[PDB]
Amino acid sequence: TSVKPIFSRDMNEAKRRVRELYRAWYREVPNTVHLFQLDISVKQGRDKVREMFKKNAHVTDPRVVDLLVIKGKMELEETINVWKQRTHVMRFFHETEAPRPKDFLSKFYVGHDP
Amino acid sequence: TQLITVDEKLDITTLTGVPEEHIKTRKARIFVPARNNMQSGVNNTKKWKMEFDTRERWENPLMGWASTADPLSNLVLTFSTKEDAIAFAEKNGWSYDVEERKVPKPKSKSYGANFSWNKRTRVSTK
Amino acid sequence: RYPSGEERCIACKLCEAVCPAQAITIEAEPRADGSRRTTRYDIDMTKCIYCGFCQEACPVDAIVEGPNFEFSTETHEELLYNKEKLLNNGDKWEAEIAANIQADYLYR
Amino acid sequence: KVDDAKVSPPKRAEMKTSMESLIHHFKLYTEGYQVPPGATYTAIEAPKGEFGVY
Amino acid sequence: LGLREIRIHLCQRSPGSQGVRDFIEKRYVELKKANPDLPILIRECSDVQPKLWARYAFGQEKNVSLNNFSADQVTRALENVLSSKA
Amino acid sequence: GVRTSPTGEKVTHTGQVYDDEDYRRVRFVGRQKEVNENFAIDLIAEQPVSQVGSRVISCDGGGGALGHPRVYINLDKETKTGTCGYCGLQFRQQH
Amino acid sequence: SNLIEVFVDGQSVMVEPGTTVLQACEKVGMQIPRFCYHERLSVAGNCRMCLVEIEKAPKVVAACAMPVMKGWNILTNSEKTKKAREGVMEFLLANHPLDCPICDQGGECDLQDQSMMFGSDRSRFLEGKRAVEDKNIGPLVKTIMTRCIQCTRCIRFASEIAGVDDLGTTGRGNDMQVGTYIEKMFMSELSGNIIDICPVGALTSKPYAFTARPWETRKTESIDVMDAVGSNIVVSTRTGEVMRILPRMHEDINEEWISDKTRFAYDGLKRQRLTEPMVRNEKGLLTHTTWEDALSRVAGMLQSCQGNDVAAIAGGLVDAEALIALKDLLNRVDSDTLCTEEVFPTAGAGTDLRSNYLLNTTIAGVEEADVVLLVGTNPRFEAPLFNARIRKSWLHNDLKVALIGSPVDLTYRYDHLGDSPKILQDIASGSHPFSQVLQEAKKPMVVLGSSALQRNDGAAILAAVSNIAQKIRTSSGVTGDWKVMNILHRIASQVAALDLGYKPGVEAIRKNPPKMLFLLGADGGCVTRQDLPKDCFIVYQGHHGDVGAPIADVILPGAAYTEKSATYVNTEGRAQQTKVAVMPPGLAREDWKIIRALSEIAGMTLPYDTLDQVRNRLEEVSPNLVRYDDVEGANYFQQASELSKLVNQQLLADPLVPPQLTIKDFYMTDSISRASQTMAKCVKAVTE
Amino acid sequence: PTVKPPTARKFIWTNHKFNLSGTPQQYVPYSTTRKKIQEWVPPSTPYK
Amino acid sequence: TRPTVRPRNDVAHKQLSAFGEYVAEILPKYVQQVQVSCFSELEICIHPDGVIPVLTFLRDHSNAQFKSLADLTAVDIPTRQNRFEIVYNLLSLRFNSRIRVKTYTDELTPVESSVSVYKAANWYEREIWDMFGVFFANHPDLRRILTDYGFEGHPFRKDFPLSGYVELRYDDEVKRVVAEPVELAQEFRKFDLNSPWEAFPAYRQPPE
Ligand code: SF4
Ligand code: SF4
Ligand code: SF4
Ligand code: SF4
Ligand code: FES
Ligand SMILES: [K+]
Ligand SMILES: [Zn+2]
Repeated sequence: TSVKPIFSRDMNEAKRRVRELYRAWYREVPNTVHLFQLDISVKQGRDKVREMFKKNAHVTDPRVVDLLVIKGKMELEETINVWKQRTHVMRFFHETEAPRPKDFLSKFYVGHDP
Repeated sequence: TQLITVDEKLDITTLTGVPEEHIKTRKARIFVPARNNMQSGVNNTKKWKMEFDTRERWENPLMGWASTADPLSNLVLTFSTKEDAIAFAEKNGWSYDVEERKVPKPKSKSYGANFSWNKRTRVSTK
Repeated sequence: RYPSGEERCIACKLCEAVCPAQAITIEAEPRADGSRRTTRYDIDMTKCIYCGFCQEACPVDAIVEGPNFEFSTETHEELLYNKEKLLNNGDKWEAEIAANIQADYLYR
Repeated sequence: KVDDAKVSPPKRAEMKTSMESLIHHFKLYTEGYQVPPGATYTAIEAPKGEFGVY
Repeated sequence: LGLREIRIHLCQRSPGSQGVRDFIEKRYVELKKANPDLPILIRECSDVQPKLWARYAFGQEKNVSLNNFSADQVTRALENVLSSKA
Repeated sequence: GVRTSPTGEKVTHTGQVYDDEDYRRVRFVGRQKEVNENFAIDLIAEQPVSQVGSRVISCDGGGGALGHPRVYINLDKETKTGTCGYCGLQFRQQH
Repeated sequence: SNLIEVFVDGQSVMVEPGTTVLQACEKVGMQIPRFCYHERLSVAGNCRMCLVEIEKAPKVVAACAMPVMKGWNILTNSEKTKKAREGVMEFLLANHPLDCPICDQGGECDLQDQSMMFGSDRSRFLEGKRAVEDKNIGPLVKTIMTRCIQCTRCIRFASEIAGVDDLGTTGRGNDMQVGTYIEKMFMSELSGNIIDICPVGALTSKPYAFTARPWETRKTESIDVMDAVGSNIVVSTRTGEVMRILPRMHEDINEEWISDKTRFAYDGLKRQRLTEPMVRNEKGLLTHTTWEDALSRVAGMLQSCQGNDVAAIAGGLVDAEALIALKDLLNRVDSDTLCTEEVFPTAGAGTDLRSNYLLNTTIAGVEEADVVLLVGTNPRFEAPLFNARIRKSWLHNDLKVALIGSPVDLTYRYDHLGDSPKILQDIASGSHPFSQVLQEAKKPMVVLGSSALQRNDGAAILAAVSNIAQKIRTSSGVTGDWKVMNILHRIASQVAALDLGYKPGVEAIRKNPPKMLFLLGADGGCVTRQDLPKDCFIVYQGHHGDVGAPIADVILPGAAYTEKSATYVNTEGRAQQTKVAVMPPGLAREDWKIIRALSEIAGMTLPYDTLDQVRNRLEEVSPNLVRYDDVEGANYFQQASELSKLVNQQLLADPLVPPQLTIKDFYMTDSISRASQTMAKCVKAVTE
Repeated sequence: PTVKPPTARKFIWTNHKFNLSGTPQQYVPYSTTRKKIQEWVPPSTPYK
Repeated sequence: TRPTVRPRNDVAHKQLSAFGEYVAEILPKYVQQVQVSCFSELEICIHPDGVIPVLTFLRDHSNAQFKSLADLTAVDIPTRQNRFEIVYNLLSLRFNSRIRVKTYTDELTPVESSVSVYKAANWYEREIWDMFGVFFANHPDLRRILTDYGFEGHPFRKDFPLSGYVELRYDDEVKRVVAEPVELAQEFRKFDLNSPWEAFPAYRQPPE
């Protein structure tokens, strides 16, 4: 069961890295709002950041969360410089996809999918 | 020692990039594929396969082609043993159904049985 | 077509099995006189790469790649040829396709 | 072409006459030949340099 | 309101259902002679735990565990089910 | 031999024709439906049956290498004519 | 141990005495090519492809027939073995026609595959080929005898499995033709399976002809629902359209065979379908409407009913999920009047114990029996593969078969005891010699057909057969692990309905007529509107409109067995699950989804949302409905036979006759087959 | 073609047509297959 | 076997076997398997922990001098517990030869980057991070190199489907290129082309 760690020896260093990444993203959001000329508020971007951080909140593996931190740092580097376009940044906000049916009755009405 | 102790189960569900709709609603099937009865070869029934359930395929309004919206429609995975397939299944968080391998029962062939003296296995003709 | 009016294809599906871009769609059923003939033969010209695998995998010289190249359209769906368009193209360019095949059939 | 008809397709005149030629033409233009298992790396001198296929 | 059907799930090999099986071999037929209109479905399974299901009116299903229960215990449980009707 | 549907649409040799209530006929209004007026069944029905004096016959479709693969047709039955699988030409023993 | 040592390519292996070279090479792992050999047919050895070389011996031996001895080394990859294979296949392909592009076997042809594998690369034949005159053997099997290679699997299948003895070889030399010598139709239960075991394209499937190609068809492993045998099948589809149905190899049920109805009911499965929900208008005609409107009308009718005012009749092709969903929905309004079209006698032990309505031994148990007594059944048309297993045991294990009922043709010679049911009373008393025959039998077997329980005295017949079985089992030399009492079912949705606590028979509905009725594809016509009261809200849920749909107020389109993942229990209690091959057409949905949505609309929401939760509910009702491909034993025969003696039902004097006597009545049974054109063509062929 | 004319056939067009794209005589794609599933038409008589 | 069968080179086979024994006996700590193919190619399957001490040896030893890195590759085989197979191809200009070094890793365990050995790998293994997810520890700049900027998932993994989970189209309401779930107008028709008969008896695996 002995494996090779990536960055964190246990959960504490990994969640510290998560905390630092969240601080960096929260500092970075107003700059990406200003430079990309987005039509959204800063609070909307920060709550989207919080939603994306809480999406992966069930991970209890140091290597998986280390890889998640690495990918988050990569995305932060890609959005500090303007390598993402307005489309790439705005793709986190699904503005063109209609909300799918949620309950059983509407899903029964609209198709065969479970 | 440069090694750590990890006791939790494997979970690569958050790293593969698959949306959750194609994770919590899919039902994989792990099975040895059935031999084609029109042929006689048995080389296609050697390796275990992982397949997914069939979703909706409809007809195109213009040309009548088979339009689909299922990204995993043509995903067949090959595994040497059942345990490797089941480990790949639970690694990615897919609910699975496992079918046992159906090895054919050996017979007792006899060419002399076609020419018996007091039995019913006499061939009518040849 | 054969030199009696009968179309050459007998729906063997070699061309759609050898087409690398999957541009050929074939659906067949037995017709009135019990002959193995196609019912749907669709070639997507926007999928086709124009490499001549279908014209060289055809056992009865049915599908051919004619010499015409001035057929650009103004609409996307006009480049989605069904069986009727291909048969009309064959009847339009048979007088050239037969001569080209007679010229080049000894190299195959 | 190579004279191995299980790799290269036969001549079109032989395909319409012989039986084994037609069978090999069918199985080559539907399924394709079977390559023995293994891995290789073949490199040539393309005009841009070493062009390799693994 | 009252009883509608009884379901007994048991096992054929494991000893945990053994006394339950004792019931089916000793105190069933006369029990079936006392309730001619009560469907008592007996289901055997290869590796199931002993179980007793009671269905009342309007789909009220109640569950009773019968693991390592002797003939007297499962008999008393069945009398409680029959005489409860709740 | 192309028949005309009651809506005015033409019917292909396959038999495909859009229904009266089918909306997809909006693709044909202001334009034309491309059909071929040379039906293969009617043209192959005009070919005469060839009388030959052999029990079996060999057919290649004509032209040699420009035709279909060569096949052998048995003509033992006298009630019906043996037909080529590819070309559709029919032969008959004259006896 | 009598295992002896042999060598395959220098590798040592153990074999039993009497083992062929082919089986030993298969045990090592080498598949010797073969054309005429079959593991389920007699050894013929008339193709010479399997010629393998034994070392230190100046001759090649036929591996499909040569019995091995000790010390043999088998060279499966030497030079002269390959030379023999190449010469034999050059001879085989010398006279073969150039029909590959116009052949349905192309892409799945054994001759093409081993020509690529073991054959040569060119043809030295510079002569003229032969041309065989074609034959007609029916509208199912298309015959082109120019492509036949004279492998004689036709003759062995029709002589040892189908038992027809109508196929043979006429001629001598290169002009020998495999046929029937006269205009005779090869009509049988298993007449399609020759298409499975023809290595060339000589025998093809006429409905499937010129439609698809084997390399572009997706194969989905599913379960047949056409009868109660529960045949494992493979549905080959192509872009959302079902093309063909092939057998699956299951050694316990349908080894590699299927009946003709299973193979050829798909074209009727895609005809006369229900696509949208219809409701009655102000003129009493069915007009199309939305799902919400029809479900709201049905829920509004259901809300006003309570107690005995709502009932249900189950069809013959219903899964356990839909059955348990309808049972829960009707239990929410306190209605236990759930019925099935087929009748099973409930007087006595009833459907409480699982011993008295199951084929308790196995399908394969006929391989262990020595005396089999068939009472009031025609197993050739009701369970064709069970009859095939009986014939296999009769031919190989020298089984003794006796029949009570009409003297029908079962393709083997049995002992007809007469059609009088009172003859059964003679076995339970001992005045008949067959009582002594059963007493001296070590592993006896008594099979009672489900069609004999449809009569008025089904309880009396069941009591008599149970008395016979208990007299035999407790007085003869039976071990105690053996199961004698067996019942052969004919409805796929029968055992699963009985395990869920349904009431078999519609006499409970006739006793107290309901105000609204539920039909789960019950097309038998057992209940009509004349028996029902004046204003009956009949709701039909199914896929084909045959009998119950013209009399229905609301039609709810359901899904077929190829369009949903569904649980079916065969006649021996073995649960199996089908898979989704295609999707239901139009607005048709899954049946349990319809019932659960109806409960959701009505304010009586059921506690399951996905298929797995419904399966957990199924396991709650009965566990053996979720253990797939696992036969569960059913004990306590003594208690059922003791309870059966209380009700002294009296046998009628009428003789026992089945509903199917000839080949005409087999093809059109239920709504799937009655809406088929191939079955109609088969009926038209056998009538003339 | 004045000295080497092509072989004449019955099906070859006698009137050549140029590129018809953008004209009312342009090609329009459509499916060339019949309907697969045949629906169940309800009876036109009430159950009364 | 003269005009059709490819000629066999035995001197190169013997030399490569001798050099494989040489490499295996020089480095017994990291070298696990050494094999020579039938067309005279040498494969050295090694431990991942010896990615660096092996390669520099082949870069710096006087008898190897494999100064060129031709190709760096990764192979995804899902049937193993270590599904990723990283393969280095080395070219020696001095001795005019080619060698192949293979190693294994799974999704989570990182492997040491060889940017201190060959700098071309500075891009090459970065490409692997874009398409297989194998994280290369101690890299100067590791990011995506071929896929889209907002792309999620590694496309060259075998469990990743052919078509992606998203597609791009222009929307005039938001005046932007938007990503939507994929809906193919015609499905990619999967063909079953495997022959059911055994082809090569020399590669016949023994049964279980
Ligand atoms: S020429 Fe076009 S249609 Fe023909 S095989 Fe090539 S890509 Fe396909
Ligand atoms: S066009 Fe030629 S290759 Fe294609 S299906 Fe027709 S006969 Fe076969
Ligand atoms: S049976 Fe096989 S070899 Fe013969 S024509 Fe058909 S595909 Fe070709
Ligand atoms: S028709 Fe087919 S199965 Fe019958 S003898 Fe000929 S090759 Fe064998
Ligand atoms: S398989 Fe043995 S001779 Fe045919
Ligand atoms: K066949
Ligand atoms: Zn011809």
